[PDB]
Amino acid sequence: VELSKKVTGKLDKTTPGIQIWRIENMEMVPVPTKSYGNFYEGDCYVLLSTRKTGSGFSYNIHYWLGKNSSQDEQGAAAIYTTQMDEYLGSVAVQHREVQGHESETFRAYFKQGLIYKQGGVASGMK
Repeated sequence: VELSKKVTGKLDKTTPGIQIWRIENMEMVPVPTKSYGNFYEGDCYVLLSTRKTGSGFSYNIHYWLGKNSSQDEQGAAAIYTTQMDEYLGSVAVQHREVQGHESETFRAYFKQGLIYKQGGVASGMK
């Protein structure tokens, strides 16, 4: 929870790849490359692509909103993307995505196949 500090304070600064953040349990977590191939569908996943250039790296902070989390959850993943946008150095960008908006855009950053499991991993609700 709160990627900032343990995340926004050290995102991608020298590595070609994209990192996401699982908004499971209605919160957030640093999704590494060992699990960026299957993200629940009914949730939110903040992404952060980083490419190289003739000067530095071009970051891209996206916010996936698998229409399932509560309204605030949509403001939690999108807000985390707004905090890493200025913390990255203003070099990152902002993008919008959803369970029906991350079509070729999300798959675009993922050259393989994206999966979508269930949401609410607390199994303690209804």
